[PDB]
Amino acid sequence: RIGGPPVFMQFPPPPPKEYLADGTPKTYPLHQPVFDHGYTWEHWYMTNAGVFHTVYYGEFAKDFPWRWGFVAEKPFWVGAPILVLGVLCLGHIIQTMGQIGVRPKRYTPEWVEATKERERAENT
Amino acid sequence: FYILVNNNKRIGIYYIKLSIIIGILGIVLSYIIRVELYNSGNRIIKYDNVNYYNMVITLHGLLMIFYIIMPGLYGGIPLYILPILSVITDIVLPRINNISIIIVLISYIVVINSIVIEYNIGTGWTLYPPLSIIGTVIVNMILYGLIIIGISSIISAINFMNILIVIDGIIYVYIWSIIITSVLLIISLPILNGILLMILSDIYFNSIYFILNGDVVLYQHLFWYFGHPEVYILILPAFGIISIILSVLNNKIIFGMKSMILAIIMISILGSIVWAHHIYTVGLELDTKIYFNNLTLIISIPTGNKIYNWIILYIGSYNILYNGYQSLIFSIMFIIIFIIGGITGIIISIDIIDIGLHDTYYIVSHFHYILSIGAVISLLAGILLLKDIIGYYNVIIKINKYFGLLLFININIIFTPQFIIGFNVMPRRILEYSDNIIVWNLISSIGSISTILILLSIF
Amino acid sequence: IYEGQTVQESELIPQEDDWVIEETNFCLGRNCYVRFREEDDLARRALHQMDSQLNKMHTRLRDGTVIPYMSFHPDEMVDRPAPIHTFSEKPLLKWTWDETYEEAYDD
Amino acid sequence: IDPTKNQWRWCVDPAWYGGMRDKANMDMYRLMVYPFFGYALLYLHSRFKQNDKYNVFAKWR
Amino acid sequence: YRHWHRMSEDDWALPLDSMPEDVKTLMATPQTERGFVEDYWYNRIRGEATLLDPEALPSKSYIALARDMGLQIVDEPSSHMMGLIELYEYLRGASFVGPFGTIENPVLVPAVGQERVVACTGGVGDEEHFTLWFRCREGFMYRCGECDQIFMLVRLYYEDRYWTQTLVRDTFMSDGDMFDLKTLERVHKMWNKDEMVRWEVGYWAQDYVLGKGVLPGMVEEHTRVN
Amino acid sequence: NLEDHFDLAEYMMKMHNPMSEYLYWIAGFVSGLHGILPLLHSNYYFSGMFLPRDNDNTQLCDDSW
Amino acid sequence: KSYYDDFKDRLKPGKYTQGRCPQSEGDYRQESKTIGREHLNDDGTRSKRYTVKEADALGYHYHPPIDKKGQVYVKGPNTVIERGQTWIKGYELPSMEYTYGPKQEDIPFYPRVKLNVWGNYNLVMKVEFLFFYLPTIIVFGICIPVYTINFAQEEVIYTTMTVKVTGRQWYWVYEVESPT
Amino acid sequence: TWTEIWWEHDPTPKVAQYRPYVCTVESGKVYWWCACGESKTQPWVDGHCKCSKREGGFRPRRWEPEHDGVRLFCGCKSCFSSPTWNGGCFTKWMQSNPAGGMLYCFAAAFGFGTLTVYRKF
Amino acid sequence: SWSVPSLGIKCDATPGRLVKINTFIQREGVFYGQCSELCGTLHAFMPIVVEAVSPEAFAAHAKKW
Ligand SMILES: CCCCCCCCCCCCCCCCCC(=O)OC[C@H](COP(=O)([O-])OCC(O)COP(=O)([O-])OC[C@@H](COC(=O)CCCCCCCCCCCCCCCCC)OC(=O)CCCCCCCCCCCCCCCCC)OC(=O)CCCCCCCCCCCCCCCCC
Ligand code: HEA
Ligand code: HEA
Ligand code: CUA
Ligand SMILES: [O-][O-]
Ligand SMILES: [Cu+2]
Ligand SMILES: [K+]
Ligand SMILES: [Mg+2]
Ligand SMILES: [Zn+2]
Ligand SMILES: [Zn+2]
Ligand SMILES: [Zn+2]
Repeated sequence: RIGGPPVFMQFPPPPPKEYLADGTPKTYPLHQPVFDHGYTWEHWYMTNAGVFHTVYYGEFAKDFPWRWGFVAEKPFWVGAPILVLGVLCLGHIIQTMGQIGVRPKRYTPEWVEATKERERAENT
Repeated sequence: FYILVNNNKRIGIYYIKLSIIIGILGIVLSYIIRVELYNSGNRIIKYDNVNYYNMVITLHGLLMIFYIIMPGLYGGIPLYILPILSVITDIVLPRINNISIIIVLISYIVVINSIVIEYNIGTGWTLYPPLSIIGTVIVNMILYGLIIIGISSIISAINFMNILIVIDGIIYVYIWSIIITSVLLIISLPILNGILLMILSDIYFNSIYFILNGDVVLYQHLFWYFGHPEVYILILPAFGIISIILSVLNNKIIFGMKSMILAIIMISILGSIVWAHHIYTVGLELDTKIYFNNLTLIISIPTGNKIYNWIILYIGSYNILYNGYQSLIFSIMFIIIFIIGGITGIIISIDIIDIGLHDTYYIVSHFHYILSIGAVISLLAGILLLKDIIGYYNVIIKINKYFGLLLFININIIFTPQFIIGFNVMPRRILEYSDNIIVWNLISSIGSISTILILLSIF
Repeated sequence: IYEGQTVQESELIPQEDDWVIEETNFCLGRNCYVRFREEDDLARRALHQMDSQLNKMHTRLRDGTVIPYMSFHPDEMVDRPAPIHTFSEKPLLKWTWDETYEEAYDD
Repeated sequence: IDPTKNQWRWCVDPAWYGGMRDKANMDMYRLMVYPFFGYALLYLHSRFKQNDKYNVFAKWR
Repeated sequence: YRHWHRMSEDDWALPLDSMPEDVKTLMATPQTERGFVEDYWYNRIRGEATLLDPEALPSKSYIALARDMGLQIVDEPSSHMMGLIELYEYLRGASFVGPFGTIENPVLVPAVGQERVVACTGGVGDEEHFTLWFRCREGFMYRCGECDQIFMLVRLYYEDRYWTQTLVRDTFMSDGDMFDLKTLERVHKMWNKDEMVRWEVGYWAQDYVLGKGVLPGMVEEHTRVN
Repeated sequence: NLEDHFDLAEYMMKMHNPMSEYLYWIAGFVSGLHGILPLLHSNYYFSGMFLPRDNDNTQLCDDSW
Repeated sequence: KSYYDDFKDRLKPGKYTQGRCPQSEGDYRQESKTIGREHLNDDGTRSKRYTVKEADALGYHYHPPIDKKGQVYVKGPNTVIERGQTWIKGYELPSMEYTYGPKQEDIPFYPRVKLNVWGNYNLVMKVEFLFFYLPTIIVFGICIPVYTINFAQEEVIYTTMTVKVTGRQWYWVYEVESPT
Repeated sequence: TWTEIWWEHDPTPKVAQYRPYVCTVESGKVYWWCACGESKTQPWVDGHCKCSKREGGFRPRRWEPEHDGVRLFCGCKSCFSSPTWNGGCFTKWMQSNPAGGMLYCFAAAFGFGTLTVYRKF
Repeated sequence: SWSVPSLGIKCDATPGRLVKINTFIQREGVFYGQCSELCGTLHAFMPIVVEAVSPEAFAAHAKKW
């Protein structure tokens, strides 16, 4: 349809490049940090690249913060079991901080015996 | 611009973003519940403020269902890929798509504002009268939120139905999943609106439908006539995602595509006629109970066919491909988890078994395994599959075996013990309980704190 | 059900006794996060992203034809991340039939 | 009548086919944002006060 | 096409008020320099001038007659382009079905850009497979990984422009002898006399050549109120 | 334009201002506070304490603390 | 080998947190004054004037792209005539090392293989039948038990005593016949 | 049995061992696995077997561990997860000695039956 | 909702419906239950205690109380 929204248009050329006064190319913000740590592992994974192709995807330690570089360096079945227990222990610790020294009377031996008497009478 | 944008893909991102935000409030409420239930006594809620707990459980349920999982699986992933799957330039109704997300946000603000300003009382997310109609103004505010949410849901359903008129390719299984959910919404929402209006009439217009000589059981019929179709409006989009992920990642064409599609249609029709399995203990007639029990058990047939068709998709796939991707793990975990939830659903479907297990934490664990585990994981798996297309970053999820393992283990620590206390028995919607149920409640509570900690490791 | 294309024995007969199955690698290569140069501005980083699309890649066979990146669904056919306007030219789903008309041929 | 002189149909969104008139309507409603915030904030204060939520501390002092 | 909406009134003819008022320059403008409205009225004025002169039609060749009416004599180059244009337009709102593609005769995928998304469904019957989508970029002979169906991209590109009916007419049509205004006047007097106008377009056109307002009733015709 | 090809181009090209991310996280944090702050306020309103002491609604031993 | 060392040089560690100096040291919020960059800020992001305040979709800076002849600029293909034939050479994407960084060597081999399809139509049809009717059998196996237990609850019994139970907020009232 | 009775156009390996080879492997190092069973540096290609000489369709199988550790490797040369072991070595052995296979399977099932019955009962 | 798990009873106490439930206790004891329908603030604080005694004992109790 003459004068309608074009099906295809070519991109205009990009705006002029900016140099610094000394000739250094002007750099712009980039959120791709080079984290500082001693880990240098490189993990590669065969990945689906459609139906008939694959791609060898690599993860580099320097692309990740220290915490992940440390964890991802160890064997999974060395870390995983320790982490599982640790998280569970921490949860219990957190839930015990608010009840330190709490001693309800219904958990004393005297109350425990009285319930046994009630159960005997009621054949519970 | 930000709020003015009509781009269907941008709006899809907004839906996911808002679901995570509102989700933070949802998870916080869940932590309050589990903390309280850690032992017997009062832990974080005073005995004089027990009304707050009733409000916490009510808002938890409502927010997670209508403001988090539904906006995420029926608004987020659908608005981003459906027009692409349909090889169409954009969504049929651009302006309607914009207002729908704005409506969801505005209804969320109303709800949370009502927490802050109104007296905090609760009546469950099922808003049973007469309790719902003898409450304070916070109930009125919640009703406004639901009605407003209903407007967004119906207009979004209209939007997806119009794709049939413009689709330029083949209706894939996922597209069929959304269309049928849209049909379920168009047929169920108008009934919900009517019963909600009657709740308002009794709250605000001196109506007498829910006082003596008026049957309160009437509400439960009309509510659950929408209620159960809602649980399938929340699961069917998840099924559609699972089909795409398994076929794509395993490089295998969907097996029994037409049976998958006809299974989704069947689940919808059946799901529209089985609502009274939520009303087994009211005292319905013997023949009604037998009809509903019979038809409820039938839903397993079409649901079972889909499960087995998924299994053969993963079977036989090439070994060279790395299988530790988070999206693939979540998709597989869904099959393993959904079977647990569904089987327990069949158990509760037997009404005589249900007499013992109604209003107990067995029901909780049942719908958590499907929603809190299955639906959440399906939404995560779908977003993860579209990470390159969506383009988000600054998270460590795509390849994180620790996150998947820890999540699976700890989520089961929360809800598996809730099946046990269902035969103990521990009623639902309670905060205090007998001292002999502490062990299992404590174990589940330890599971809840742990799951939250694992949510921090993704960043 | 689909079980592949049908093969006649005549089509399995080689023209040489040394013919074997071509060993061409269909792994596209080693990849990672797309790495932008700091010097590049927003426009030039857009060009960089457009040049890293896996769905624009292919494998060339011994006879010069190329097998492209293919997907079951069109979701994998748009640029990653998805641009604002994707399918300006309507994607064409090609159907095959045995019907023909004389106008298409010449003697 | 010349087909190539109507490109504003797709170059400009329909909501702003009216030029300054349509831009003015949007701008006028934009001016009402903060007045709305004050009005809405007042309603929250009204409910908060009527529920005696300001006397939380004075109640027990 | 089925995807087009209803014919406009303009699709049949244009109002005489859209005739350019500088007819003298209009009839001397080269075709490449005439816009859509100018080209419409150049062809209509010149075409109707020859058609409304019966005594000269039998001695006029089809080559000359077609030129006067503005019709392009067809040839293999222009036919190819026009055909591929109409095939592109048809595929905008129609299905894409045809014979199985081979190296000798690849599936032809028309496009304006350098790429078009295409799906292969395989052969007929049991040879049909699930949709395999691929991006068809120019300069490569694509082969489906499943059925070995050969595809190829055809680009409607000519000299920094895509193919349009206007482009085809400009590139291949050649302007003939310059239109003579004497013919316009001669035919005008033939069908327009004594307050009877049987060539309205030639009455308006002659008026403009005269300077606008010269012929009887034309000042009243050009005087509007809003 | 090349800058307009991608939706949310600044974020996708990794040039966005970090404040946008901070606001998103802050918004989520505020949403979470809507469950905790009214809990504290309501507890004090009906009891006089912001949070209870575990099992302070039950009989406690003399040495309980 | 370590592939990261190949493109270590390209990745120079950063100096500023989030890649920007304090606004005081350099005002990245202002529009750039560089010619041809009026639509960009100093840091390279699009300016609010270009995208919001004077967005072209709202009628600002009206400039129709299409020309009089209904044409727009289109870049042609790379044509190479040869062997009595006009050929088009397709544009090949740059090496993935340039765009991603890793050196494209020692790539693992993933051969071409046609789709992994399930065969033996007769066998497959029987499995699909079982995928549907094995659950159907189980449901039928529960149906009879369900009817019986439902009938059992709703059985007319010769009850000899009645206890009336009323539920109130929040206690249970019980009414029982008193011995005569 | 795909190579034995179904398809005669894929290379057929020789069984080096009906038991996996235990080897210590290091992350960031590439290993080459013998797919013909005739290498004298099992489980690796020795430079003189069919795989090394690219003879008869045999090629070395590239493999790389994600983490350091001890990994099991296929000796039967037919495991589905080759080069890694998943139990196919035992399965292929049962095909070659079906009487022995029954003995082991009965013994394994006998133990499993006793333990599960003893605990549940 | 009147729930006594040991007696296999869970009947909703709905206004307007007087639901009939038949039971036959086989052993003596005390069977504890709780309200099973969210009923307001103290839904968790209205338990259901039923004690089954011998018929001779029940008659004496009823005669005195
Ligand atoms: C479940 C959780 C875990 C999930 C784990 C799994 C996740 C899997 C992955 C999921 C991925 C989903 C898809 C992601 C797609 C992302 C696309 C994207 O980035 O779009 C670009 C989009 C915008 O980028 P852009 O294109 O550059 O936008 C430029 C702007 O439009 C224009 O720039 P501008 O600078 O001109 O912007 C205007 C700016 C101007 O801003 C400024 O000037 C800011 C100045 C500083 C203010 C800072 C806050 C101050 C707060 C003070 C509080 C004081 C309290 C005092 C208390 C005293 C008590 C005594 O803003 C405004 O003017 C309006 C701001 C409104 C929004 C913020 C509202 C905050 C809360 C307000 C609450 C109010 C309550 C009132 C109650 C009243 C009751 C009466 O990005 C964002 O908006 C940020 C997204 C960041 C996250 C992306 C996802 C990453 C992956 C997930 C990470 C995990 C997240 C977990 C949830 C959060 C947990 C907390
Ligand atoms: C998406 C969420 C979801 C899903 C999918 C389901 C699915 C099912 N639910 Fe639902 N359900 C809820 C969410 C969900 N439910 C919620 C949230 C509540 C409580 C609301 C409230 O009370 O407040 C609830 C409550 C609920 C009850 C009420 C119990 C009570 O109130 O005491 C019952 C009982 O009939 C029930 C039954 C079922 C059944 C029979 C299915 C079926 O869909 C399950 C089908 C799946 C399978 C059966 C497994 C897969 C199939 C096979 C493996 C084939 C082989 C199996 C067989 C042959 C049996 N559900
Ligand atoms: C889909 C809805 C949903 C979800 C996710 C959850 C999640 C959880 N729920 Fe759920 N819950 C309900 C819906 C949901 N719940 C409903 C409807 C009720 C009944 C209401 C009533 O009784 O009135 C209920 C009741 C309920 C109770 C009963 C309180 C009572 O009435 O006595 C308890 C505590 O035992 C509980 C705990 C939890 C926990 C610990 C989690 C989770 O925290 C477990 C851990 C999992 C996560 C923390 C991940 C969740 C993440 C997301 C949801 C965001 C996903 C977003 C994207 C992927 C973009 N829930
Ligand atoms: Cu009464 Cu609950
Ligand atoms: O609800 O099932
Ligand atoms: Cu239900
Ligand atoms: K408690
Ligand atoms: Mg109930
Ligand atoms: Zn094909
Ligand atoms: Zn070898
Ligand atoms: Zn082996």
